[PDB]
Amino acid sequence: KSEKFAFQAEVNRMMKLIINSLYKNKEIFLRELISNASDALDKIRLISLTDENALAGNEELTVKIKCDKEKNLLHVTDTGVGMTREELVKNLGTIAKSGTSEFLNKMTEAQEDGQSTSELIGQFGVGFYSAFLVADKVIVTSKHNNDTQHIWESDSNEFSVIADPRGNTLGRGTTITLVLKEEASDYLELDTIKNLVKKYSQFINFPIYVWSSKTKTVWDWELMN
Ligand SMILES: C[C@@H]1C[C@H]2O[C@@H]2CCCCC(=O)CC2C(Cl)C(=O)CC(=O)C2C(=O)O1
Repeated sequence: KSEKFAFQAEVNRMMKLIINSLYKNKEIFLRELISNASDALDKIRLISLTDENALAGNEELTVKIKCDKEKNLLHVTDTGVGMTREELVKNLGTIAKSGTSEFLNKMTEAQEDGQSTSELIGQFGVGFYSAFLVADKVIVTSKHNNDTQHIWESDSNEFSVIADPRGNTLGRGTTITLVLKEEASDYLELDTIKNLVKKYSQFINFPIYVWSSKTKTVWDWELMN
């Protein structure tokens, strides 16, 4: 069932521009993933204004982050609109929106003339690729109301998508799972993550939680705002 895809040339070029723009500020990948989560939540929220049963799959509007130090994984899960199988392929593997092309041109000129680029990344919502600054593999699990749950996975050299054999476990939404590089093990530390989530979530309009422990050890979702 697993279908293999090559990234579109432009996406390969875009990944490299992003990586180089944020190379000395890797922590920004988290800000971009939170921003993506927020936007996805805003979208399902707007859809609920016109579709009564829009939230049926998962009545919560949240962003939940968990570290799995013992598995070397960082998970960022939102209960936003999600993506159908076709949207996974299109959004992650091609220059989907008319605007991505715009970002690509603007990014190239800005990078050429020394103008700041981190803002452009956030403006066009193409920050996902910055996850490759800290991860050897990025996995995206998503569930949209119009489709079944699928998994997209990539080490940046190609990507594949398969129907999730685990069924509908998200309800609705998306999980970004990062298999962290050795040099990035710091992001597996709850304290580093909380501090970062807190620094990048005060502006978000949705509640953001991190699976944290107290220690007898108490494990639960801690609100960062
Ligand atoms: C297509 C929808 C909704 C859309 O408004 C957002 C903004 C940016 C999206 C960028 C993407 O490429 C897909 C998603 C990524 Cl990468 C995430 O980290 C979280 C997420 O929830 C995504 C999504 O489901 O996005």
